[PDB]
Amino acid sequence: FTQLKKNIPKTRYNRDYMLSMANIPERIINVGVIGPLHSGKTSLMDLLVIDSHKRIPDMSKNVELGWKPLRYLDNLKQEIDRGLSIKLNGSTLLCTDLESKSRMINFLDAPGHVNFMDETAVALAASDLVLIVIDVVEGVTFVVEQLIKQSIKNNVAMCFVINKLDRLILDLKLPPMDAYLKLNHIIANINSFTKGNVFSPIDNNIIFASTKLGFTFTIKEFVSYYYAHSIPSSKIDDFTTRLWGSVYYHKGNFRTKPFENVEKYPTFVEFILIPLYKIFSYALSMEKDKLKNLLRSNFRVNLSQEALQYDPQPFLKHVLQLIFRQQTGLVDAITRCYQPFELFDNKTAHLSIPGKSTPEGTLWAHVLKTVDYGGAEWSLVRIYSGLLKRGDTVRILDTSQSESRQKRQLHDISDETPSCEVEEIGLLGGRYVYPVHEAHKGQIVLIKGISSAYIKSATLYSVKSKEDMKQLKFFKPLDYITEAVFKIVLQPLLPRELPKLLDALNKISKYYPGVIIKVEESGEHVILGNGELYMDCLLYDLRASYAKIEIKISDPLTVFSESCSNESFASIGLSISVAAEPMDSKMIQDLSRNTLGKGQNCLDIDGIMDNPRKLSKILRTEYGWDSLASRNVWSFYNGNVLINDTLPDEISPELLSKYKEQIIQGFYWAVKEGPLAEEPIYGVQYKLLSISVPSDVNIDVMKSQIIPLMKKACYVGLLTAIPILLEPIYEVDITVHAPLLPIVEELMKKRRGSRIYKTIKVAGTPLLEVRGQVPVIESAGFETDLRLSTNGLGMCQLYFWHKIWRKVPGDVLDKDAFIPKLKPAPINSLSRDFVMKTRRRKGIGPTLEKYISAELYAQLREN
Amino acid sequence: FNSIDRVIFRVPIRSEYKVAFPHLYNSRPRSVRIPWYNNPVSCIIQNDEPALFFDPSLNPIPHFGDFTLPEDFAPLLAEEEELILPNTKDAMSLYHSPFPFNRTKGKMVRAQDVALAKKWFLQHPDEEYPVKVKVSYQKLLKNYVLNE
Ligand SMILES: Nc1nc2c(ncn2[C@@H]2O[C@H](COP(=O)(O)OP(=O)(O)OP(=O)(O)O)[C@@H](O)[C@H]2O)c(=O)[nH]1
Ligand SMILES: [Mg+2]
Repeated sequence: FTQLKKNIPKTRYNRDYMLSMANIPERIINVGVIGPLHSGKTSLMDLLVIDSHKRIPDMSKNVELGWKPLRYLDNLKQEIDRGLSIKLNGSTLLCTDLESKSRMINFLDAPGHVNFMDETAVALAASDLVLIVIDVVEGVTFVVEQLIKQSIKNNVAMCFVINKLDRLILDLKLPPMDAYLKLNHIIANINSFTKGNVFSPIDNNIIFASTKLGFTFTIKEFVSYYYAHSIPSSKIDDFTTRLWGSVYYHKGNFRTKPFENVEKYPTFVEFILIPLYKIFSYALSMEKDKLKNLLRSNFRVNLSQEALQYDPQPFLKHVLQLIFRQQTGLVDAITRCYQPFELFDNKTAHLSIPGKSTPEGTLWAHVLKTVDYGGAEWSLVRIYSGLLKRGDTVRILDTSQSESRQKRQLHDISDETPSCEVEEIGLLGGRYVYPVHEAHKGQIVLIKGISSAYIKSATLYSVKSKEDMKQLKFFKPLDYITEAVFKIVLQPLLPRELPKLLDALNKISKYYPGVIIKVEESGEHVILGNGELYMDCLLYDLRASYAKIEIKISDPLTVFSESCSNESFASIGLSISVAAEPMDSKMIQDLSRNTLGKGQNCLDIDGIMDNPRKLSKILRTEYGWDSLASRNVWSFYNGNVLINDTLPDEISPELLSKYKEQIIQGFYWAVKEGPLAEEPIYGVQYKLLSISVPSDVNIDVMKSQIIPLMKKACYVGLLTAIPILLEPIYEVDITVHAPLLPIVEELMKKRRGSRIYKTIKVAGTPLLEVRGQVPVIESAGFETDLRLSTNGLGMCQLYFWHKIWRKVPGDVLDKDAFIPKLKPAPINSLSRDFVMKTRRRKGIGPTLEKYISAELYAQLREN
Repeated sequence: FNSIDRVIFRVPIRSEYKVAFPHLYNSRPRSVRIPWYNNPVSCIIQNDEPALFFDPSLNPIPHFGDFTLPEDFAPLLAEEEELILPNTKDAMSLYHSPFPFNRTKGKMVRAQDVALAKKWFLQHPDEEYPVKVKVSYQKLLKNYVLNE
C-alpha cells in the first residue's frame, strides 16, 4: 500500500535499483557534510537533491530562477526563520562517478553554527567520509581547523569542497593569477593540519564549488568534459596531474618555470580559472548572440530561447549548470578517496571497544540520535551487522549503561533487561521519508519503535544465538565536541503544570543531545547548553511545541568548577587524612584533551588503568614524577588524580587493597560535588596521606563508612589549601574588516577578563581574523553587540571545545566582601558573590569549621 | 520567587538582545518573530579606477619537457582574448544592486543604466549600498565614539 507516499517526488533513477545496491555492503558509502556557519552545505545538498529528483512540488517560485535557495534539508520552522541548519538532516541518494559505477551514498547535512557542534558529532559518529565545506573568503578558520582535527581524531575519510568561488570573481574581483594564489594558500593551510595525508586537486581530494550558482567541479571532471576528446586517450591521466602547481604550458610543452615571452600563467589558471573568469564575465557582460555561439563551439552547450530572457543572476546559474553537469566530479572524489579496509575496523573500535568482528547472523546497530518527524519520535540508526527486518523485536541498551554492561560481560567470561519492537524503517529524503521494509549492513535509516529505551544514544542488537551473546560489543556514548557551559534555570509560571514541563524537558534531553538538563535536589531545573542560540532555540521548542505553557527563566549563568591554589596542611570512630594541591598546568591541558603524555608516547584515558606498566613509565618520564608516586596512582576523574601517598609500615598494602575500591568511590563523590557551592572539582591532585584500620568490626559495614569519610576527607584537603572558584572561558573567533578593528577592542575592554590573542590577516580579503577568549558569564549579548556595533561588517562565534577554566578573581572564603544589591559586584568580590549565590540556589558561608572538630579546629587556629 | 539573593547580575540585557534572542532574553509575548540570525560578512569591492586588479585594501597572499601535446592545443576559451569586456564592471556593480536595478529581461547592460542607479541610492542614504565601503567606516568609527 502507498499510504502517504503518493506525494514524495519521483527520482530520475528507479529507487528499487538504489535499494538493490545495499545488498552488497561494499556498495554503500556514508558521507556527512560538515563545515563552518553558512559555508554552503545546506545549499550543496540542494544540488544533489535537485539532480536526483525529477520535479519538486510547491516550488516554481524564485527558487527555479535561483533567486532564493530551496532549503530542502532545513525544513523546521525555526530553521526557516533563522536561516541556518539547526538539526541534523540528510538524504539517501544513488550517485554515479566518472567511471560509471553507481553507489547508494547516505548524505547527512550537519549544522555549521558552533552551538550545534553536538549535531556534527553525531554526523562524525555516523559517516565514513566527511565533506568539509569552507568559504573561500574566510579560508581555514578555527572552526574548520577543529573540524579537520576532529575528523582525523575520529576515523572518517576526508575530501574538501572549497565553496563560494563566486565571491572571488564578483565580490573581491581578484584577477585569476591572484585568485589561484588564494586557492593555493587555502590548500596549503589544509595540509598543515592533515598530518601525513596530502590534499590536492590532482589527487581527487579537493572539490571546487559555487553552490549558489549551482556548480561543483573537480579537475578530473573538467578535463573529462571539454579536454579529454582533444588529446590521446593514454595521455589524459598525465595531463590532469599537470593542471596544478608550478607547471606552465606553451604550444604543446610543459616546463616548470614560466616561458620567457608569454604570459607567466600556470596551467590551472590558464586551463581552468581564466575559462571560469570569462564564462562569468561574458555571461554578465556579453551580447547573447556572440555568447550563444561560444557556448556551442567550446562547451557543446545549446541555449534555449527562453534562457536569453533570463535576469543576469538566473542566467549565470543557468549557463554554469549547463556546463558543469550534475556534480559527477564530486561523487568521484568521494568514492575514490575512501579505501574502507583501514578505516572501518579502526572506526568501529573507537566508537566501541577493539575486538573481533561480530557474527554475521547477529544484528548490531548504532542508534545515534533521537529526532521527531511528523510529531512521532524516530531514531537515526546505522547498521553494522545482521539484517534489520521490520517488526523484529530488538534489544536496545542506552549508551550510558554500555560502560557497566561491557565489564559485566567480561566478568561473565571469567536474559537482557531491555527490549522492544521496531515498527517502521525509513530512508532520509530531506523533505520526506521513504518507507523501506528492511535495512542492510551499512545502511543508516530512521527507526520508530526504539526511541523509548534510551535517552541520548544507545546500542541496538538482536540476541540470535546464546553463545554469540558473549561476543558483542557496546557502543560508547558519543563525544559531543563542546561541553555545556551556558546555564539557565527555569520554573513554570503555574506550579501545577510542572509535570507538563517535566515531560517536555525529557523530550528536549532526547532531541538536543548537547543539552545537559538536571534538577537540583533543592528545587528548580537547570538547562546546560553551549551558547545563546542553543538556548533560545530549545526554549522555543519547549515553549511553542512540547509544553505550550508560560515559562519563567533566569539571566544567563554558568556551571563553575572549584579547586585549590596551594598545598594545604596535613590535618586529619576512625578518620583519614588527605591533602590537596593544584595539578600540573601541562597535565591539566593533556587530560582536557583526553590524552596523557605527548610525542607518540601517550595512553588514551579509557584504558589508562588497564596498562599499568606504561602508565608508570609515562608519568615518571613525561611529567617528572618520582619513582614511588608513579606506581601508586589509583584513579583519574575529570582532570583530578588520586595518588596513594601512604607509608607501607602504617597500613599494610594488603589491608589497603580491599578498601581501595571504596576509597576511589569516595574520591568520586567529592570530585562530583565540591565543598564550596557543590560544584565539580577540577585540576586538583589528591594525595592520600594515611587512613585508620580499626579491627574488631565486620568488613562490609567498615567498607560502607570509608566512602562517606573519604568524601569528607577530600573536602578538608581542598579547604585547608587556598580554595578558589574556576569559571569556564569561551573562545571567540572574530572575522571583521581590518580598519574596523578598534570597535572590536573597545567592546572587548567593556567585557571583563576578555583579551585578544592571535590576530591573523586573512589573505586576499580586507577582513581580519582575530582569535580571543571571553568569560562565559560576561558573554551575554556580546555577539549581538558586535554585529550592531559593526553594522554586519563584524561577526564572532563563541565555542568551548578546549575546556578553559580560569580563576574567578578575588578570595572566595573572604566573608567581608562588598557585594552591591542592585549593580554588578566589584572584581574582588566575584568569587564570594558567585559561590554564595550559586549556593543559595542549591541551598543554605562555607568554612572548614563544619568538617573539623571544634577542639582540633581550635588547636590549628593557635598554631 | 527567585529573589535578588539568588540572581547573579553581571551585564545588562540591552533591548537589542531581545529582538535577537526573543525566547532566551525574557521577551515573554508569544507573538514575537524569531529573526534571521546573520549573514556571512560580505566584502564587495567596488574599486573605482581595464582588467580586474588586486585591491590595495586587501591583505597580501603569501607566495609570489618529456611529456607533450599537439602544438595547436589551447585552453577552453583562448579564442576570445579579453577576459574583461568594456561593460563588465558596470554589469558586476549592477549584479550587486537590489531588487529593482539588478534585473534586466536579457537586454545588455548600459553605462547609462548604472549611472541612473548609482545616482538613485546616492540620493537616498537609508538603505541599499551607499553606506558600504568607506562610507560605513566613517559612519561606524565616529558613531561608536559619539554613543559612548
Ligand atoms: N556567494 C555564495 N553564497 C552562497 C553560496 N552558498 C550559499 N551561499 C549563501 O550563504 C548562505 C548559507 O547557505 P547554507 O547552505 O544554508 O549554509 P549552511 O552551511 O548550511 O548554514 P549552517 O549549516 O547553519 O552553517 C545562503 O543563504 C546563501 O545566501 C555560494 O556557493 N556562493
Ligand atoms: Mg542550514
